[PDB]
Amino acid sequence: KVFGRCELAAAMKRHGLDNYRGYSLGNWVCAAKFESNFNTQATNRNTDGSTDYGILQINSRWWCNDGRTPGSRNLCNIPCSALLSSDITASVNCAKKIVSDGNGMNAWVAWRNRCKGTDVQAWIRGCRL
Ligand SMILES: [Cl-]
Ligand SMILES: [Cl-]
Ligand SMILES: [Cl-]
Ligand SMILES: [Yb+3]
Ligand SMILES: [Yb+3]
Ligand SMILES: [Yb+3]
Repeated sequence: KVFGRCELAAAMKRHGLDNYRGYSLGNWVCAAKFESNFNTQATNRNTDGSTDYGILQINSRWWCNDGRTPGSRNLCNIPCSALLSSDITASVNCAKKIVSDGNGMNAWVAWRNRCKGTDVQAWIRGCRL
């Protein structure tokens, strides 16, 4: 599923990401934009041989199981394919764990490089919430 900007903001809010670990909704929407372009089906191979899955590009080395990533820990206890669903519950649940790991949203390098410190409120501008 390719979400609209405000549609995803609404879905993230409904699943409790708004201000989760202190990160406003716009931070999460901005992260999703640059990680997946709001596309739940996004997958991208990493240089270490792991793969990133879903709207928040969650990796198969630490977080989900894809069956092809040596060293897999599957800390979210989910198949990586569940992170591709039109329902974002699995991605959200796992992102809550990731952002709690100690470095906050810096765990998403695209967030650090492209969202951190910017006017992230712009991402939810005009949305009914
Ligand atoms: Cl957009
Ligand atoms: Cl915001
Ligand atoms: Cl933090
Ligand atoms: Yb990546
Ligand atoms: Yb860690
Ligand atoms: Yb409201």
